[PDB]
Amino acid sequence: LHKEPATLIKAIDGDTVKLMYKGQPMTFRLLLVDTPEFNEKYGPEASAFTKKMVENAKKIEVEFDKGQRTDKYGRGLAYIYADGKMVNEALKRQGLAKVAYVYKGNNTHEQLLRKAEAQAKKEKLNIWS
Ligand SMILES: Cc1cn([C@H]2C[C@@H](OP(=O)(O)O)[C@H](COP(=O)(O)O)O2)c(=O)[nH]c1=O
Ligand SMILES: [Ca+2]
Repeated sequence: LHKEPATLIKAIDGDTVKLMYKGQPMTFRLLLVDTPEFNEKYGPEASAFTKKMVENAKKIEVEFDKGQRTDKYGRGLAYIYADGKMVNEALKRQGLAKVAYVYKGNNTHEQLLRKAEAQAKKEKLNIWS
């Protein structure tokens, strides 16, 4: 697994972000993550979290896993890093996402993100409160 560069076009919600990738606008869905919808409990906190993290980054990198790169809606499937920090993980860590949509072949960071989740779940952060 390697990082590829991209530039923010637009924050969307807690687990989607519109990015410029290899010259094309592409909506990315975050691997292994499920944030609440913007109108559920902690949805706006999730959107705000991802938004701030992508908006402040000097460098946004896209990292595909070893499986499918595009979902059935045409969304890129990737781990996204904001100045070297993984948005996917930080959401788990902050208690603003649950680990979800784990398909074998696209799961390199499962343990890591479940670790973050475990610690968020320990502290009773946000959705675990
Ligand atoms: C995260 C992820 C989502 N998806 C698809 C499955 C969709 O299920 P449905 O067929 O039930 O819509 C899901 C919805 O994600 P959202 O959480 O963005 O709504 O997006 C994948 O196919 N692979 C993935 O890795
Ligand atoms: Ca969601």
